[PDB]
Order: sequence, then C-alpha cells, then structure tokens
Amino acid sequence: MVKLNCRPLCQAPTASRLVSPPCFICRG
Amino acid sequence: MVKLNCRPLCQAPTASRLVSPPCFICRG
Amino acid sequence: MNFNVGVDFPSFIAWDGEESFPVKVDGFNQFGFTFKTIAALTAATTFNIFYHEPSDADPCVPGPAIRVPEVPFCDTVLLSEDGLAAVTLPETVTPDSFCAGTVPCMNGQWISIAPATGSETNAANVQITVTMKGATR
Amino acid sequence: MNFNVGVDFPSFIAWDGEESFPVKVDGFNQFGFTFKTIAALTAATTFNIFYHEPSDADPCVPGPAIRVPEVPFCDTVLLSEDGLAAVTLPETVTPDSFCAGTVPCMNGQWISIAPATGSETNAANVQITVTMKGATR
Amino acid sequence: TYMKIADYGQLGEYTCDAKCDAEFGEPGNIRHLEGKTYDYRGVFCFNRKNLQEANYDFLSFMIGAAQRSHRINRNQALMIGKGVNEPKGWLTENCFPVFQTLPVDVNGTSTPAFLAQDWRRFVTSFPAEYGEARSVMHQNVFGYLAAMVDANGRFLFGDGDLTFTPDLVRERIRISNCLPDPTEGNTKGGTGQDAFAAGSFVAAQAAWKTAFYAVEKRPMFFEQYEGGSSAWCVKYQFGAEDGGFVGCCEHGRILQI
Amino acid sequence: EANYDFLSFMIGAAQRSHRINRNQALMIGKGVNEPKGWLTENCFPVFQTLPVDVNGTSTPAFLAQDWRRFVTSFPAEYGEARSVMHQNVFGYLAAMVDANGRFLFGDGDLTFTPDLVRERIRISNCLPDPTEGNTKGGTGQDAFAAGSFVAAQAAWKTAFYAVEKRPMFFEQYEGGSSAWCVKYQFGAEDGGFVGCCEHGRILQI
Amino acid sequence: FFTPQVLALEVDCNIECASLLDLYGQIEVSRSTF
Repeated sequence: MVKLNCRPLCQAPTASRLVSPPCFICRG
Repeated sequence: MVKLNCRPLCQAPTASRLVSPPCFICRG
Repeated sequence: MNFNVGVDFPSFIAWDGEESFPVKVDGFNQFGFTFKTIAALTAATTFNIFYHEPSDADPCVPGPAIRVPEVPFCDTVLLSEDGLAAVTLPETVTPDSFCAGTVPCMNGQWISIAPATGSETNAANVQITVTMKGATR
Repeated sequence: MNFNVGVDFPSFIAWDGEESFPVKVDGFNQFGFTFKTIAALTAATTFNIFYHEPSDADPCVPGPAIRVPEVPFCDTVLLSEDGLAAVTLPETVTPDSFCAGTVPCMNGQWISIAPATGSETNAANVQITVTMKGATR
Repeated sequence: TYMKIADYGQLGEYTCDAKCDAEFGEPGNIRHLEGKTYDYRGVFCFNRKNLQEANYDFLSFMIGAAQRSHRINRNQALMIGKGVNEPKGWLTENCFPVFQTLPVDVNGTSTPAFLAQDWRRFVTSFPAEYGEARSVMHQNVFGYLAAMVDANGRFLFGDGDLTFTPDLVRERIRISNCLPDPTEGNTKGGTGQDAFAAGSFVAAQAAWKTAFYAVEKRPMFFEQYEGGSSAWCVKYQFGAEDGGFVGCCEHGRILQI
Repeated sequence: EANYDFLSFMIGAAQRSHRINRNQALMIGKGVNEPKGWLTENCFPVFQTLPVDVNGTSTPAFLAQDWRRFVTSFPAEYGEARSVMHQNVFGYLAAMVDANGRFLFGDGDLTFTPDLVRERIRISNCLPDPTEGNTKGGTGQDAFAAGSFVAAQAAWKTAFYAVEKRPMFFEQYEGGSSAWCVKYQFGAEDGGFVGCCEHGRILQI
Repeated sequence: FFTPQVLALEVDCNIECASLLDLYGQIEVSRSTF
C-alpha cells in the first residue's frame, strides 16, 4: 500500500515546569 | 468429621494510614 | 495451557442451596468435599451425611439415605452423641472462602449431604460439591 | 484412605440449571468444566462461555460478562461464527456417563457459562461444574 | 511445583500437675503449590527484492530489535504483567503491604505530599528480623527528595554544597526508571494543581532474594520460517519462553498516596 | 505413605511453641500454674506522659524531650538499666521534627541508626506496640493510644529471674500405641519470678 | 497426563519474637522448688 511517512518540521518546543518540594506545612 | 481446612480467594487492600510524628507544638 | 482437568477429578453438584444430589463414587477410589458461601452467615450451620446402596429395583440407582457413622482417629476429644458422621460450618465465614473436607471411611455406592435440621435457612446461602480421584475402570 | 482432595483440586458450582455463577480462576493456573445430565435431553444443547474483569469499584467483585473468543489450532478446520468460545453437548446423552471440556486460551479473572439462545428449556436439566488445579495465589 | 510451609500450630501449653496425661495440639500445613511458564514469539516478512538491492543491511537491525524488545517487554511484564498468559507482576497483586500518606491540608485543601517524614518513617518501618531489604524508586522522585526545603529556606539534605550526592545504594536505594515515577516527568510534586496524584505508587522496599522469583528455561531462537517464503518474500520466526512469580508478599512494602 | 515428613515438622513446631510460649508467659503469664508475667505484675515503677494540647483540644502525646527525661531520671546508683521498647517507637523517635523542619536526630542522613548497645536500648517486636500496630494509631488525631505501655527500663540482672530445671524431653508413649496407631509425648521444666520491682521504670501514656 | 516436576522449595514466610532472656537473671535449680 502506501507507507505514508511524514517528518514534521515546525518542531515547536517543550515546557517542562520543573516543580520541586513546597515548604513544610505542619501535619494537622 | 469436619476437618474443614480452608482458605479464601484473593485478599484485599493493605492501605494503612502512614501517619507520622507531627510538629512539636509546645507543652505550655 | 490448562489441561482438561474435568475428565479426571470430575465434580458434581452435591447441594445447590436447596436440593441434594446422590453421587456415585464406585468408579473412583478417593473423593473429597468443597464448600462455598454465597452471602453473609448468621449462625454456625450443621449438615448430616448419608449414603445409598444399589436399589433392588435398579442396580444403577441410589437406594435410601442411610446415615454415615463417624470413625474416630487418634487424639479424638469428642464423638457425636449418635455416633453418626456429620459436618458443620462455623460462623464468620465470608462468602469468598472455599472449604474442604473428607470422610476417611466410605461405605455404599452413593454419597449425599443434607442440611441438619434447625440449620437449614442459612444452608440456602451454602453450596457444596465434590470431586474424585480414581479411575479403577 | 481418600485424601482430602478439597484442597488440592477444589471445585465450584458453575451452572445449577437456573442461573450462572462466576467462579474465580485467577488464583489457579489450570481449570476445566464437567457436565452432567439429570435426564435425557430433547436436542443438542449449546452453551456460551464468558469471562469477566475486576470491577473498577472493587477488585474482587464480578464485572461485565466479556465473551471469550474461540481459539483454533493445528487440526481445527471448523472455524465457527465470529470465533466465539462456545460448546455443545449433543443428544443421545445419558446420566451416569459424564462429559468434560476446557478452553485452551485463558483471559480474565473468573469464568461463567450461559445457555446459548435456543437451549434454555433443555439446559434447565443439566448441571455444570468447574474443577481447578495448580493454585499458586 | 513446590511446598509452602503455612504455619506451625500450638502444640504444648503450660500445664497443671494433677494430670499424668497430656494434651494434643493441632499441626500446621505443607500447602503444596504449582506454577508454569509463558511463551514469547513472533514473525516478520521482508521483500527479497528490497532486502538484496538496498542502501545497506536491515537484518541485524531487526535481530537487535528482537533482543532489546524481548528484554524490555520481559522486564515490564515482570514488573506489571498480569497472570493471564503472562507472569503475574508483583506490583499488581495488591497483596504486598502498600501504605499511603495523609494529604497535608493547604488552608482548605488536603493535598498529596511525599513529606520526608513519611519516607523516613516507611524505610524505618520494616521488621529487621527478615534481614536487610533494599528499596527501589525512580530517579525523579529521588531528586525530588534531594530538593526538600524547610520553613526557613535551607536545604534538608547536604546544606551548603548545592549537590546532595547522597552516596546511594550503600543505603538500600536502587534507582530504576521502569517504575511508574509518580512525578509525571518532573511535574507532579506541585503543591498547587500539580499535586502528585490521588493514590499513585511512590516507591518500594523488599527483600527481593526471597520475595519474588524469575524462572528461565528457553533462550532466544530464530528460524528461517520455510513455507511462508515465496521466493519473493522471506519470513523469519523466533521465540523464547520463561516466567516469574511472587515468593510471599510479606517481605516487602509499597508506597502510594 | 505421606509425600512429606510430619515427624520433623512436628518436632520443630513443638520446639517453636516451647520458645514462644515461654517468652509470652514470662512476659504476661497469669500466675496460675505458670510464672507470673511481670507486665501484669503491676508493681513496677511507672510514669504517664502529659496531656499535650492542640487546637484547644488536649490529646495524649509524647516527645523526645519526655523520652530523654525518662531515660535520665533513673536512680543511677541502682546500676546500669537496659531499656526495651517496640521498634515502632524507635521509628516514631527517629522521625521527630522541630518547628523549623529539621530532624531532631541525624539531621541530613535520611535515617538515624546508632548502635543500640551503648545507647542501652533493645527491641522486642511483640512487646506490646504502643502505636496500635505501626503507624495507624500513631499520633496527632484519630491515633496515639492512651494509658498504654510505651517502654520499659530496668536492671534486669536483678529485676526478674528465670529458673531452668530440665530441657525438652520426647518419648514414644508406649501405653496406647498399638500396631495400628502410634503416639508421642513431651515436656520440659521452666519457670520465673520477679526479683524486686524497684530496679526499673516504666514509661506509659 | 503430563507430569509437573518439583521445584522452588521452602517459601516459609513466618516470623517470631526477640529474645529478652539474657537480660534476666539465670537460675539452675535441681529440684522442683526453691
């Protein structure tokens, strides 16, 4: 049939939000 | 002459609240 | 790759909650018991064991229901006041827990279990069947 | 000297003649069906096989009844409709002479058997049980 | 198949003295068990024309793909695979003791948190009578542990060198990336909407040398599947088979939320 | 004909029941035809904790400060007094936090593992765990039980004594053992008592 | 009809207590009373 390869170009970027432990709030 | 050895089917969750020493408030 | 584990160890309905069924064990040499609950129990339940002989009218149908006598092992601490074999399921058996049992002394050709009187309402929520082991023919 | 084969090959009620019952197999690795006739039938009786999955509400309660598919093999040249796993006990079947079977490919958590459309009235006089083997848990 | 010692019932209690006789205690069990293996095979077809007059080789690429896919699929099934036609994954049986942490409220919102209190409590809540038992988790959650801060602002681990470098392993920590890494990427520890997720697996800690086993019988085999080849195609066939199973899910504990 | 061997299995089970029953009796034995358990002896110096308050709702609580006070409050002239407690208590202690966020013990090591021999502390996982099992009953609210055995400490070389007379003996019961049956019998000889319940403290809630 | 063959062997998964015996005083009486 037709393998139909694409290879997009735009490549538009990523947005990892690199979160990290918040401040220690008392339990209860 | 019962001799009724037995077992159940699949067991069930084990979620024990992992409570932990809270913040030291103040004796006073 | 489950083998056809029905051609040997064939199971048969013994007590479907409200009806017993005599089962022939002559073709076999060993047979156990399998108990199951379908709902929550209220009190402990009791069952009496019966056996049947070839009826004189037909050599391949069960006869009457003769009570099975209990045979004591060693280290026995209690014997039924009648001396007849019987079983009982204790209270607090959740209906997801199979139960096993076996009488070590057989007699007759057919076996049967019946809910002992007074403990038959809960028997509705109880199912009993039996498998075998031998070929012998 | 019949060993207690309740444990080590237990069994359960699969089809009493009035309604089906899910029988868990996940705790085991081998299993099979044993059929038995309370009397002679009128025509060939066919049965559909179903398997289930643990309900999202609880991992130990029967969910929907998924239709297990038929799986052929080397000498299977009679592929039926939509490749569903279904069996059929023929006529000329008597009591005191049982039949057995099992599904070659397993999937799901517990199995169930239902009277395929057209055999219900006749299936009302058949008893189906399941025997397991190789429990690992 | 193999035996499984269930328990050792009580035999002798502490008796009185007006008894020349004695007392019978009930015995335990031997609880025999069985188990099986599982298969893994497949095929592919090439076009002899494409294969021969090509830019370069494709076959060895496919063989390496076979080996790597086999290894990674075996590992992932060993982790999470179901019992149906596969070895049962120890993570899915839900009979290992799995705990979860209370959600710290944030002025009105009880919110998921892998508070260092919970981790230190878990690692020290394990019967040492079972011997040592190693823990496993994802690298992302480990780095999350390394980044925990106090109410002041100081680091909670290695304050003053900007790198925690905690000398792992030497204390029970074996980092893998096959685990479901409760930090989605590195975006799940968000006290705000980014909260780590209702009931998500965090880490594990077990004595694996007796908690789980893997049985190995058949290595990889590759045959030229004659009968599918048509002098215009070629079809190879391969296979390998093995299995795995939990030993006893009481030699290891699991974390969740 | 058995596939397994019941004999050695029964022997091991009997020795195990011997050991575990001896320990459980020596600890909580109810006097009659058995050594009186020094836990139930109930003359041993004991001290409760303080009704710590939070949200103007007092709750039984317990701090490392109270623990150190209980440890150092011993009459040292009595001699060295080993302390004992469940492992879950050790977990509770190694997981104490200040008002800032720092660990009260081993700050910045992910654990707290000293050698519990110079620390004069020992663990028995069946010593009644003060926590209702680990964690579940632990602290704060809906947890942390009340008037419960937290820990013990004593000069056990003079606080409690154990007497040993005869080890385990096993023999085939000749009487009653026919050619169709067979029966075995066994026994031992042990006991214990409390020396003087003035050599050790108890920490309770 | 096939024969499953033996393997594994000795999953036990059973625990005990500690040993709070050496701390107590040891006495070895020969008779039954003291």
